[PDB]
Amino acid sequence: GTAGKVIKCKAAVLWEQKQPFSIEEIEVAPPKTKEVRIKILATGICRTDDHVIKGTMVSKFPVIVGHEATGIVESIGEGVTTVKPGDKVIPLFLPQCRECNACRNPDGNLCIRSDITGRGVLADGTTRFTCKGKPVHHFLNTSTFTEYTVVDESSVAKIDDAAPPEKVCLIGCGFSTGYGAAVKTGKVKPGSTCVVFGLGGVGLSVIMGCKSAGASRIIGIDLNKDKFEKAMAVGATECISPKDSTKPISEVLSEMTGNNVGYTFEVIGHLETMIDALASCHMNYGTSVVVGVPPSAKMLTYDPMLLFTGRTWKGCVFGGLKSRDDVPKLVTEFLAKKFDLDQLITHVLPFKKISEGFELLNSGQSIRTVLTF
Amino acid sequence: GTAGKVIKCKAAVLWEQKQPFSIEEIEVAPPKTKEVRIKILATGICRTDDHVIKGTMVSKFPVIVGHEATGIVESIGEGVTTVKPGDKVIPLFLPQCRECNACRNPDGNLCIRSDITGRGVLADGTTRFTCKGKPVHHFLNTSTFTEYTVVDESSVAKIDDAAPPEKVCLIGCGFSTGYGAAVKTGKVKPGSTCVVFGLGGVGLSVIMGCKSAGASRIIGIDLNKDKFEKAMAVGATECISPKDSTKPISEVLSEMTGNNVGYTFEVIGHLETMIDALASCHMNYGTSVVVGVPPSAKMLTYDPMLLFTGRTWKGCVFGGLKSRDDVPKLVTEFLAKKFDLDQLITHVLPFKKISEGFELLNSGQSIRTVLTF
Amino acid sequence: GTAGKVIKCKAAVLWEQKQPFSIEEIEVAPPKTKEVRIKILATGICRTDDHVIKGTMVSKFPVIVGHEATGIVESIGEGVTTVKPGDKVIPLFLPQCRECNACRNPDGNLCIRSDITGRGVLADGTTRFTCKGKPVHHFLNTSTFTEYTVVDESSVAKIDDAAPPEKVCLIGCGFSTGYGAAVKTGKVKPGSTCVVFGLGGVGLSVIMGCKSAGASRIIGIDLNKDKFEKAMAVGATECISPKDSTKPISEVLSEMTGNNVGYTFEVIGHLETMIDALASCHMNYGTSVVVGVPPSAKMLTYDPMLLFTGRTWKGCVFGGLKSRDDVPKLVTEFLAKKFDLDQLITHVLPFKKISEGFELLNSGQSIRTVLTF
Amino acid sequence: GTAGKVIKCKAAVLWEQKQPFSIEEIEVAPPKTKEVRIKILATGICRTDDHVIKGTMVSKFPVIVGHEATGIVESIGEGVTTVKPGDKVIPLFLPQCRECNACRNPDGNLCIRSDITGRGVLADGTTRFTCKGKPVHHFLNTSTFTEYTVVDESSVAKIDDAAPPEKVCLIGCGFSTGYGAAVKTGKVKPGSTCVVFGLGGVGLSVIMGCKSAGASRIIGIDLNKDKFEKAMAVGATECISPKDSTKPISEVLSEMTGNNVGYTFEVIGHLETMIDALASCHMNYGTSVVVGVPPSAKMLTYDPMLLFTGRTWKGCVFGGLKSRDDVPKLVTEFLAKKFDLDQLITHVLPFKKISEGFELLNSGQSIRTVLTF
Ligand SMILES: NC(=O)c1ccc[n+]([C@@H]2O[C@H](COP(=O)([O-])OP(=O)(O)OC[C@H]3O[C@@H](n4cnc5c(N)ncnc54)[C@H](O)[C@@H]3O)[C@@H](O)[C@H]2O)c1
Ligand SMILES: NC(=O)c1ccc[n+]([C@@H]2O[C@H](COP(=O)([O-])OP(=O)(O)OC[C@H]3O[C@@H](n4cnc5c(N)ncnc54)[C@H](O)[C@@H]3O)[C@@H](O)[C@H]2O)c1
Ligand SMILES: NC(=O)c1ccc[n+]([C@@H]2O[C@H](COP(=O)([O-])OP(=O)(O)OC[C@H]3O[C@@H](n4cnc5c(N)ncnc54)[C@H](O)[C@@H]3O)[C@@H](O)[C@H]2O)c1
Ligand SMILES: NC(=O)c1ccc[n+]([C@@H]2O[C@H](COP(=O)([O-])OP(=O)(O)OC[C@H]3O[C@@H](n4cnc5c(N)ncnc54)[C@H](O)[C@@H]3O)[C@@H](O)[C@H]2O)c1
Ligand SMILES: C[As](C)(=O)[O-]
Ligand SMILES: C[As](C)(=O)[O-]
Ligand SMILES: C[As](C)(=O)[O-]
Ligand SMILES: C[As](C)(=O)[O-]
Ligand SMILES: C[As](C)(=O)[O-]
Ligand SMILES: [Zn+2]
Ligand SMILES: [Zn+2]
Ligand SMILES: [Zn+2]
Ligand SMILES: [Zn+2]
Ligand SMILES: [Zn+2]
Ligand SMILES: [Zn+2]
Ligand SMILES: [Zn+2]
Ligand SMILES: [Zn+2]
Ligand SMILES: [Zn+2]
Ligand SMILES: [Zn+2]
Ligand SMILES: [Zn+2]
Ligand SMILES: [Zn+2]
Ligand SMILES: [Zn+2]
Ligand SMILES: [Zn+2]
Ligand SMILES: [Zn+2]
Ligand SMILES: [Zn+2]
Ligand SMILES: [Zn+2]
Ligand SMILES: [Zn+2]
Ligand SMILES: [Zn+2]
Repeated sequence: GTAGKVIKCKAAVLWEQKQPFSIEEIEVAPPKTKEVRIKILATGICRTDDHVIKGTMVSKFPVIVGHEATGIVESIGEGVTTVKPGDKVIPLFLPQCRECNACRNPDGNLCIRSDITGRGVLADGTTRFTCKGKPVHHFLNTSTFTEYTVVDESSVAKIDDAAPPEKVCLIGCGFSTGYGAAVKTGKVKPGSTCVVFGLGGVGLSVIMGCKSAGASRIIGIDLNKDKFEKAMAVGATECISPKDSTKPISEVLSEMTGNNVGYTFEVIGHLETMIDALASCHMNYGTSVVVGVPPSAKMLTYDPMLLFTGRTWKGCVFGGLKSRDDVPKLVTEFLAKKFDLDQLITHVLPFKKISEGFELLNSGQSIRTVLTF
Repeated sequence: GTAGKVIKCKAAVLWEQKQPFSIEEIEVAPPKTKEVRIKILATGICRTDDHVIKGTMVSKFPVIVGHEATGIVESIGEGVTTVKPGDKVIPLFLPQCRECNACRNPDGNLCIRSDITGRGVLADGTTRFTCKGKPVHHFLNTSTFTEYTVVDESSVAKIDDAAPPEKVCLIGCGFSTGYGAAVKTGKVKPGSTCVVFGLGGVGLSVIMGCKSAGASRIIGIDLNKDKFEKAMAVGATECISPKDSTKPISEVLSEMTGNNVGYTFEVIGHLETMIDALASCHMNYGTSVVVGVPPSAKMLTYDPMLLFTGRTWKGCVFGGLKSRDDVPKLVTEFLAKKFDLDQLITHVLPFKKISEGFELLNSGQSIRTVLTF
Repeated sequence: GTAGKVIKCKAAVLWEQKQPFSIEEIEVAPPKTKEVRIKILATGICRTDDHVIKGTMVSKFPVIVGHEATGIVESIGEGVTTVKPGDKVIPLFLPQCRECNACRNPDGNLCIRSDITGRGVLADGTTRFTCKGKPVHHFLNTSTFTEYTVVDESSVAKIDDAAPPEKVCLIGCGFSTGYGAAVKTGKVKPGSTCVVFGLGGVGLSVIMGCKSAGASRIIGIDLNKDKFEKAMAVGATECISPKDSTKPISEVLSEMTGNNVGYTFEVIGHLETMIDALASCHMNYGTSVVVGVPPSAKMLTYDPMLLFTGRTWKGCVFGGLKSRDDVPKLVTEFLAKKFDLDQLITHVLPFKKISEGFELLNSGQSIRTVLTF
Repeated sequence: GTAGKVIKCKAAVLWEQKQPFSIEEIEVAPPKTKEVRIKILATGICRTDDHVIKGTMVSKFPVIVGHEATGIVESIGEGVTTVKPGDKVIPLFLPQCRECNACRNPDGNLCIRSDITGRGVLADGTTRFTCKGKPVHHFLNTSTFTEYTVVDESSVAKIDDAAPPEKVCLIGCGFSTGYGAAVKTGKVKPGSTCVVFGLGGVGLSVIMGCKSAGASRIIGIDLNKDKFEKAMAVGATECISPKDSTKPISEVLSEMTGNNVGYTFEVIGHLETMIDALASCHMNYGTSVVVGVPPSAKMLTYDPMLLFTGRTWKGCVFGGLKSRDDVPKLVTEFLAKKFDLDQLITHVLPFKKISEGFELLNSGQSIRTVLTF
């Protein structure tokens, strides 16, 4: 059996910054106390993983990226009580220890164990991956571009057995982030007028969230007009582009709504568009939510008056969800046909084609690409 | 009688920026349509007024400042229905026309008639003051450093007749802003921890707000340790100065609280402290309210990452109050003994002694100085 | 695009009388010769619309009511020449073909195309709505509680582009009616004494008309004493309720004015108040204008002596205004700030909250609720 | 002389209703303060006088009716200043005290002193006639079927000495009623189309009034076709009878005029025809003037929708004339040859033949019958 043993399996390893993937043969250490070794069934390609490759996301090397996936528990560590071998699960980059301040607080979800600094190691401070002697790091409490991974129990979400791995894997990041961004972070209201910068997989998910929140007008923004057809079909009552006019996108949006934009979402990852989305919500009651991760070590410079007048500016992590709580529920909600993830998955390919996946994403020819094992 | 006629009286004029007050004899034209001419009984000296003098706040010159006051209606203009002569009123710098989007919005308050650009005129675009054959500008729909002033009806609140004008005048800016900032803009929850950057008149008011909201810890921060005694008398659990330690204030606060700073309030007017306040609240579930008025034409550069983690950053105008509905309620609550304003008034001087009032404000030797007529 | 195509949208339908609204998916056929398809931006809730529900206003079922609205022309049918796609417009329940007698007569305004018999169809006799494969009838040449509607060109007024939809929609009925009822129909002369029975949306507008005309005393009447505050503000000099005294309201009015009630307006819709309003004007030189709609199939029995003595009794449709001529002019006058429409609008809600709009009217809590799309 | 002495003379008296006159010897008391005793030269027989006999008009018994006449002032009471003995006058059944609201109001004419209640007394509340000991009552402030009568100075119009008393007496009721009904109450416009219900003495005068107003069409209506030739002679353009067709008269008239009946006058006295007259004027811009006196204590039931659509419905007392100002002018205009009264007088008989006059009226063999002394 594999339990207790070291599992030799393949994994898409990254040896250094700005280098292509390399599918090595690696060895996954068995789960120590309160850890869980998971066999990955399908993992999607989130734009964040690409950040590490680009170097806009802090990370130690070598590292096995990937964090959006579904899998089965191959073996539980000592002291594990939330899952047993055979259970279907979803690895949580955003954990839920249920013990820290942010966890004990209904309005907080950024668990203390959240890898926000590029630690690239588990709770005890070590790695569980080896490749050619040298140890390979973790990515955001997960690492899913591997046949097997080992995560802390606090980052394991037991989900329903009948859940399609290649679909619900979007609940591990992309979908839950955009949806929760509207529903739980900005808390969009019925009849509201929202704006969505960036029509990628998370962008399209925010639109879905707003629409499910009763927003009557949802304007989608993107440079890539090819994304519009998807946007309009997701819930966008309209879609425009910064380049369609020479006047500030803020002014345009104002004029379009007669100065009544109650919500704006930045779902790209640019600082320039963070100022844009802020400037675009109403100067006194408008709320601007930042979903896109800003590039590492970049300082923002804007006009504070835009905030003084009353605007609310907040950031978002995993759509404001409390991972271990909300994730299994969101899976149940999918099974009950409540939301369609299929609209998001533009490509389903075998793990080996990972390089193609990062070619597609980077060309705008795809929303979500699910790598299957 | 004086109704219908031009009134000749004394007003503290500011002929140009970076110049002292000049108490001239000016002419106050009678109230046109839906305008109200008020006899000023008591007016407080607010830091925002000093900004006009210092030159860090936009204004046309000459101009009559003052915007925190209690008065009596001398005469109403044609069409006025909410007040009649002899009525006790508080002129409002933040109007409430009850008809615009912000006014109609239950989460708004920055009425479209607000003089947010330093126009220095009333709704019809004209001034009611003249001195030496020259038209003197109005200040934020009010101008109270004058025996009489004329405001629009949307900028007048009828208050209880029994209200001590030399106390409830703070309800026209200082107290309402601070107290509102905590109870309304911030929505401080009971049992939480708050940090107030700035212990002047507004700062101390925010403490009263947090205290009214049930917060278990309210930490005051000021470089002037002479402010601490007062801060403690009005509810602060403890006070400290940034100069007390070399490590970042945000680190000190986090440590002092076990990483649990629920809310912070910038009640000073420095971009640097705005960022310190932002950073000092819990990265994921913390809220930071910008009460202080940023100096004219200065951009703010801060680390975006501070936001992304989930922090909520929001502006604050007049405590988030809908002026015409809330000011009378605060007066009613003052008369209901729900809070004391005496703790905020450290000096009560004749109007002619305004320059001494400004000296004490600047020298840190006074919270609120109230000028009487 | 949508031109020449069947639009699919949502509309609040009434399947039978004495039933709640049921927002359904409906199809709206493209405009035929001389018709115009309009996208609705905002629409008011008029008491007449509620009559259909109550069964006291004739209509064929199912039907889409709503008539007080502002919109933008989605497209124009063959032969149209007064509006073009993009034009902002107010749909007119009161046509103005300009050919018929009432149209050619400077004192007339009820065009032959006016729907006074519950025809619920367009000029060619057919419908443009379908729901579940079945025709749905129009209402008063308009039908605005739908995202899209088609009207005959005779029933559209091209208004100024800067006109705020959620405000100028009141010019499609409520305001123009009660305003003109005083200025145009009753031709209230300066110095007179007017009396308004009913202080709702239309009743308040009547008062503005009387005030505008020059009446010296405008007396408002309403069983709902909560409506007094606004009547007073709008122009009333005093208000009273039928209940305040046991003596017939006419006696009360005679005694208050010393038998000098020049004009009376019935802005309710009860036969009893129609008579009450009649008996209330001076028996020999008094004029009584009926603005309220009398319930269908109800005969009015009165004392002919009230009339014989010299009293003038006259009906009033849309305040006696000629639709396509006067609507564009009232919009322009609004933009010139001649009359205040926002005083009438107490609630702005999103279209989906229609039931709430009616319940508010029916509970006596609103004047006008504007539903926005 | 007779001045100051009780005058014994004859008069036609009704001892009770539904009883023919009885020429008796009566005593006419001298004129008290501000009264005038008049010698009746000529008096006309108006249908209203017959209402008293039939019982459909309210009056006390016994009584001396008649109210249409010309006479000469025998003696004036104390304080009289408008007329002197020998002066030719016309007694006014409709007074003009010049001090009540109606009298002072330019649009009023029903003076406060009018006997609208059936009192049959003078201003001071007493009678002046006596017969067989018992006092007989006055009628409509006049009483003219007597050789002598006493009216109040307010009910006395001094006319031109050169006026044919047997012709100008029509200016005491009939002519003035119908003529003014068109020109003053109805304000008939040039080129309009009028319809006159009732081709009797008052109707023919309305027709003369419509003809002077410049009407284009004047359609007369009567059950008695023998009345047509005269109607055509005074100005009618055509005449018809309700029985000429089975379809409602309103439809007939509409078809005849192409739905353009601007004015309708009811000069008969039936509630049914008052309604028929209403429904016969254009539903929106039509005006219906009620001239015929409705039978006492009879309620009128109609369809309020006839009024609602815009019809103006109004009463008429003495064709809208302010008796003391207008009667003298009508006489002067008569002597200016403006109109011809001869056409209205079909018979001139001596006072003793009163019964014949009433026989001819009730049989349709006479228009106006004048009784001479
Ligand atoms: N906060 C989190 O919890 C969280 C979770 C998931 C993803 N993310 C972050 O969200 C962002 C996007 O997520 P994604 O997976 O949907 O990426 P994505 O690439 O699919 O979306 C990028 C979209 O933005 C559009 N875009 C790029 N530049 C633009 C510009 N200048 N103006 C308008 N549109 C522009 C692109 O055309 C594309 O449609 C990334 O920063 C990712 O790291 C954050
Ligand atoms: N939002 C608004 O509606 C509104 C309303 C009223 C006042 N204000 C603004 O609020 C701010 C305060 O008003 P105030 O009347 O209470 O002024 P104040 O002069 O009484 O208070 C300033 C306080 O901050 C302290 N301070 C100054 N620099 C500091 C620093 N670097 N670190 C810590 N403490 C420092 C001062 O010692 C003083 O105690 C000003 O910006 C004023 O313009 C805004
Ligand atoms: N003539 C038309 O062209 C035209 C146009 C618009 C509306 N209307 C009709 O006008 C009438 C009122 O319109 P609205 O929109 O202003 O409705 P509304 O409901 O807002 O106003 C009705 C008002 O009358 C008051 N009222 C009701 N019963 C009363 C009574 N028994 N005695 C005294 N006051 C009483 C109500 O409390 C309310 O204040 C309705 O009949 C409507 O159908 C007619
Ligand atoms: N308003 C006043 O100031 C005033 C003044 C004078 C007369 N009146 C009233 O005017 C009315 C007419 O007076 P008149 O003196 O001319 O009397 P009248 O008898 O001469 O005229 C009555 C006419 O109506 C016709 N008529 C009756 N029933 C008919 C019907 N159903 N349809 C059509 N025609 C019919 C008769 O044939 C006759 O031609 C009476 O009611 C009288 O009391 C009122
Ligand atoms: C079937 As049915 C009552 O709508 O005619
Ligand atoms: C007129 As039906 C659709 O109710 O039968
Ligand atoms: C035609 As039916 C009375 O069923 O609505
Ligand atoms: C004759 As017509 C068209 O005005 O009814
Ligand atoms: C006598 As004629 C006016 O009908 O021609
Ligand atoms: Zn991701
Ligand atoms: Zn935790
Ligand atoms: Zn980009
Ligand atoms: Zn201030
Ligand atoms: Zn406002
Ligand atoms: Zn100036
Ligand atoms: Zn400072
Ligand atoms: Zn001191
Ligand atoms: Zn039916
Ligand atoms: Zn209406
Ligand atoms: Zn039908
Ligand atoms: Zn027409
Ligand atoms: Zn009612
Ligand atoms: Zn207004
Ligand atoms: Zn008569
Ligand atoms: Zn009089
Ligand atoms: Zn008697
Ligand atoms: Zn008859
Ligand atoms: Zn005979």
